[PDB]
Amino acid sequence: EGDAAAGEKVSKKCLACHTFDQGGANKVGPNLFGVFENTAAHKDNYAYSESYTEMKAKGLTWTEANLAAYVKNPKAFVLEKSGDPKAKSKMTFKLTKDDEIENVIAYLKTLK
Ligand code: HEC
Repeated sequence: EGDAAAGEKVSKKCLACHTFDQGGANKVGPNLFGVFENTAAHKDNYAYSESYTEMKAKGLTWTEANLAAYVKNPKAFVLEKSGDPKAKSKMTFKLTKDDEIENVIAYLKTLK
């Protein structure tokens, strides 16, 4: 699903916090090149909330279905999938429109 050319437009919503180029800086959140199909807590130089280290332990990977649930409500996601009731997420920003979600994902699949 998903027009990755509409997804690149949508992604402009993420750019205050994230960069998308390979080797790019960790501005507020981690750089997201390579995120697709990679583990949770994928960037070794970023200090993630413990909750993302615990999805990583459980072997969660960023599939199209897990990105879709996550970007809709990051905080509910990391509670659910970590199984840690005191789970925190520094993200918080949500996408609420389904077309937007599917399009953003289609563009994250182009970045490795
Ligand atoms: C716009 C639609 C986006 C998208 C596609 C992503 N975010 Fe963020 N994000 C932020 C923070 C501070 C983090 C780390 C959270 C913490 O450790 O508690 C993240 C993390 C991500 C991920 C997970 C990457 C991983 O390696 O597990 C993903 C897939 C992701 N984001 C996608 C901060 C921000 C924002 C700051 C206000 C904004 C806006 C976004 N993120 C927007 C998006």
